[PDB]
Amino acid sequence: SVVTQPPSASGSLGQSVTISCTGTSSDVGGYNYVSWYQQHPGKAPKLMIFEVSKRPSGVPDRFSGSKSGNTASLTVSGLQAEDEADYYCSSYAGNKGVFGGGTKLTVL
Amino acid sequence: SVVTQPPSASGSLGQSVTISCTGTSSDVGGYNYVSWYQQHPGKAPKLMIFEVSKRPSGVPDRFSGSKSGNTASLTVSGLQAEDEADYYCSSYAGNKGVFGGGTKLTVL
Amino acid sequence: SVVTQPPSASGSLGQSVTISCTGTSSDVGGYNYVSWYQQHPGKAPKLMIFEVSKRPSGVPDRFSGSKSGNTASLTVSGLQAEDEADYYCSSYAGNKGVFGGGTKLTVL
Amino acid sequence: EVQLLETGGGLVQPGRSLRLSCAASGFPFDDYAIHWVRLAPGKGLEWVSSISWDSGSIGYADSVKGRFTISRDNAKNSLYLQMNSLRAEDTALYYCAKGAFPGYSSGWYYGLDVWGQGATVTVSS
Amino acid sequence: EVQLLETGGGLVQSLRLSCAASGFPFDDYAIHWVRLAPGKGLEWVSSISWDSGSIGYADSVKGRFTISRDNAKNSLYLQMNSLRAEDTALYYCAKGAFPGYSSGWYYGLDVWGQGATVTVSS
Amino acid sequence: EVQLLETGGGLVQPGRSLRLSCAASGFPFDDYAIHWVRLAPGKGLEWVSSISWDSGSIGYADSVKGRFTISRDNAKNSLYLQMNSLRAEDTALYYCAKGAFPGYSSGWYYGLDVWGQGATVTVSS
Amino acid sequence: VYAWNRKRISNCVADYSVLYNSASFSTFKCYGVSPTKLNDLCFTNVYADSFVIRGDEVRQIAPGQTGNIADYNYKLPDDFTGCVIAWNSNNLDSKVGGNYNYLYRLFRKSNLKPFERDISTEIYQAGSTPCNGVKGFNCYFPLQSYGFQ
Repeated sequence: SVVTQPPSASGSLGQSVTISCTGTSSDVGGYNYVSWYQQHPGKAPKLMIFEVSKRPSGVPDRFSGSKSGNTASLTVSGLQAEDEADYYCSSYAGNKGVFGGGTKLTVL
Repeated sequence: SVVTQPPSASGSLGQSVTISCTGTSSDVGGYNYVSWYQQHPGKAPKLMIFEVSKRPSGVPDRFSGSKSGNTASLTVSGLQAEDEADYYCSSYAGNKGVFGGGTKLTVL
Repeated sequence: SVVTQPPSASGSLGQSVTISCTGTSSDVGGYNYVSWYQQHPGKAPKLMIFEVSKRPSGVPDRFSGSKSGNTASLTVSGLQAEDEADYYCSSYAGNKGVFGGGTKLTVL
Repeated sequence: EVQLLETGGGLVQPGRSLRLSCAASGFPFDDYAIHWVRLAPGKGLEWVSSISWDSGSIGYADSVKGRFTISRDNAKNSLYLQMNSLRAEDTALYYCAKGAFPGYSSGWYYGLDVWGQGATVTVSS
Repeated sequence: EVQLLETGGGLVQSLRLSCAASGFPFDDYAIHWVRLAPGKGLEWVSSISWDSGSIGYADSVKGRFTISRDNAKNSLYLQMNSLRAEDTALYYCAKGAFPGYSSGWYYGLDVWGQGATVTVSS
Repeated sequence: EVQLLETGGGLVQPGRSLRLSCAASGFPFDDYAIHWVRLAPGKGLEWVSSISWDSGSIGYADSVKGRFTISRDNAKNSLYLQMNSLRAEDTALYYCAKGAFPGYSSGWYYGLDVWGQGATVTVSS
Repeated sequence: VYAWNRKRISNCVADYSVLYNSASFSTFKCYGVSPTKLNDLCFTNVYADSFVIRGDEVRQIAPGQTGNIADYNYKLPDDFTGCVIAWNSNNLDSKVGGNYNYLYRLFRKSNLKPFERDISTEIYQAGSTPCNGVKGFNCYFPLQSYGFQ
């Protein structure tokens, strides 16, 4: 299927930016298994959020996850220079997974 | 199966030569779908006759096809230098095709 | 299955050495179809004994076969320099065959 | 223009495998059935295999039946021939040829009008 | 350390990809393929359980790709036949946080390889 | 003279495939059953597979059952062994051997009198 | 064994009880019928197949068996319904110098069908060249002697 994601996001240094991730009732709104990934240029993706709002070890508290209906959101408070990257959301869909389109985050 | 063809044929410049192509009642004598192909050395075959006696566009009137029982014939009148080549006949055989042995044509 | 064979055997020049070949009641002890093979280094195996104790043409009388229960034996009397090689036993097992582990024979 | 180009030839020992490819262009590969024909040295043409536009109809010669495997990828406009357990008599010049009309047996009905340059296959020890 | 390395990339007008694994028990974990198309985002390709008992493909490559593995060689494979222009992407080898099949979707894909480039053009 | 020659050896990764061939001459290949026997480095001989004169009787070892596929072409006097999904323990020297008498189990009854030179097969990553 | 004798028994009362208690049998195995039930059964015909073999070959006389005797001399069907009795005959079929009268078939192109008797003595062609009734290399006499002592 398709998980809708805005192509670009922006926020100033120290500010906050929310990146939405919109699916359907069979993926994003059907389970609490939404993941978020960060990808710097030329490097492999990095797991930032799993199970909608859980953070792995090594992810700062600035990244936080939430979900509401068919829309999952990733909020990055206290934006920093190293946060500029691409962000994809993932969701379970019944023995299959699906990624979002991706959002380029520019720290202005 | 096997479609019998004489190994070599010959004819003088401006004369005529007939190349026979003998099959059985399940191929040459079972359908009106006999084809003839010309192959110059080092080059891909060229379709000269289809449906026993039909000529594609680009084939001179000097080449003509006929069939009689299990034997199909290719006649080349007004033989020319460029006609020296190998000639194979083809026939339908029921969801399968079969070629003749081939005949080398020498223009004497 | 597995046919037990001692890894190494030894005997002095002119002496005798017996190489045992132990199976079960479904192979070595179930039929009288035990074979013995000699393999010199870098060369294909050579049939030395068939049917427990029969010698093909070209095998000297120094090699002799015997069987007792689940244990077949190959005795090489008057040991010679050319007898140094690897020896494998074979046995029928019901539409299938099985070889022994093999024994390196050193002529001391 | 219409064009077919065979790739994947070479020498390979008796019993080994080899895969041939045929790249197509200049015509709608989506709809036409394509065929393999080989030319053995000293012998003549010999039909190898055939496959319809959707792979719903597949045929092999008795000499390669259960030996070769024909297939195609309409998105890549490519035809394939997987040759396993090759024999000395498989040494030939393999041609990729399309029919005059997109039907399976239509290449036998109206002839094979377009041929590739061929790829050489040698099977010797 | 945990490590995955993809090999077998290049330009092609079939193609087989390999993923060498080390640093973790490859015998028990399910592994997945994810590609990154130029201009687009990530897209899941295929998945295979520890014993190959569970196998899944995306609809865009279903009946087209063939995933497999060799636990003795700690290697994952992806046989791509009949490649299309839209198959041009950067293919990643990724393991899940827990050895279950869908567990990589449950808890995320924590380890990724460097990827192998695949170009499909005439 | 009687003669058997195996071809198709080489190195291949664990999980891949490889096909072996055995060319026969000097005796009536039409009537005899032929067998495959391998020699693993450090281990001894190990029977692989067997096939009767008309392929009516076929047997495999439990270690390669459902893994190898034996076949023959009596017209080409050739025996084949299709090895798929190869493992490290498949690394061995594969022999082509005929029996003393043309029967299937006769090679076990009276021994395997003729052996080929063998073809090396390595299965490592 | 290659020329195993057969006797057809019909229109008579069979005495199985006395038959099985007359001599001492070293092997007595029945398939598809018990020895004691034959006293109550009637049959269209009975066949008594008699021959001599090696002791180690006695195991080959049974359903689903394979070997030289089973394949080329005397074959029983897998669904054989009947009895096999065997007893040592060393005091009868053995000579000081060796009893070579008893023979068995060694070479044969194909296995025998059940209850099939082959008495052919044609030279066996083990190679491509024809033998033309001359035994030599790749041309072997099909029969071999036991030579009991």
